[PDB]
Formats: sequence, structure tokens, C-alpha cells
Amino acid sequence: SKYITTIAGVMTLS
Amino acid sequence: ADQLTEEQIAEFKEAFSLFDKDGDGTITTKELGTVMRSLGQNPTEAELQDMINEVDADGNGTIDFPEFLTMMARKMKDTDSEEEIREAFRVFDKDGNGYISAAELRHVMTNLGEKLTDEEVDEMIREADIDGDGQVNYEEFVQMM
Ligand SMILES: [Ca+2]
Ligand SMILES: [Ca+2]
Ligand SMILES: [Ca+2]
Ligand SMILES: [Ca+2]
Repeated sequence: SKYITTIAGVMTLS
Repeated sequence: ADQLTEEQIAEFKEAFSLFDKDGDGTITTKELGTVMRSLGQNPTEAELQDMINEVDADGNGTIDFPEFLTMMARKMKDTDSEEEIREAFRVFDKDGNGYISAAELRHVMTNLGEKLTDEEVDEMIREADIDGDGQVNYEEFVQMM
């Protein structure tokens, strides 16, 4: 799974 | 080393579908805002455009899968501010106890529109868990980024 990492990844764009 | 595999690609493509709510192959600002708010954030229209912009390599306004994969390849390598990752951790750690449980991950994924069995949930915890306590603490969340 890469859900948690992409969720956190997207958070980081902010 | 720095190389994503065939299965790592397929996992990112799956993750991409969380954000691409209509499956047209692009994340719009509108889709980003709905994901953001489903994670307790409240970015403005301009903030959403700025987010898309850091990732939108071709300047067309939306994030396609290649652009998403690029950002994710890069984010896997780089290190973030302690408080960027702290805010990410807090979205999962709903009760503030310092541990992401399976239930908490299940809640986040559900709020994101995701259909997860608890064998799929436990397995996500399994991948991020270092000490083997069956939960994800802050240190393990960090290392995961
Ligand atoms: Ca879309
Ligand atoms: Ca684009
Ligand atoms: Ca917790
Ligand atoms: Ca653990």
C-alpha cells in the first residue's frame, strides 16, 4: 500500500 | 535503491484514485480540496492552486498520474519539516494518544471514500510497523516518509 505515504505526501504540498 | 518497482507503481496508481474522484485521470483543485477537507484541512482556492502548481510539471492546471508519480518518487527521497509530518500524523492519530491503530486508519480511509477489509487495514499497519506492537507511532510514521 502507498495510501498513508501519498496522504502524507499531499499534506506536504500545503 | 532509488527505484520504484512494478508493484510500487501499481500501489501509487491505486493511491492516485483516492484523489481522482471521477477517474478522468487528472486531479483537479476541486478534487484536492475535497480530499484536503476530508483530512481535516481547509485550504483556500489559491492555496489549492499553489499545491497543484508545485507538482504540475506541464502547467495545464491538473495533476495527471505521471506528475503524481514524479512527486511521490521525489517525496520518498526528501525529508520534511518536523511539523509538516506532525500535522500528517495527527490526521491518522484521531484520539491524540501517539499511536495510529487499525481502527484509526480504517476511519481515515473510509472518510476518503475507501472500501477496506480489516485484513487490508492490518496489512497497511504491518508495513509501517517497526517495533511490532501492531500500531504506528510517530518515529515509524517519520521513517515511512
Ligand atoms: Ca479527476
Ligand atoms: Ca499537469
Ligand atoms: Ca491513536
Ligand atoms: Ca509500532
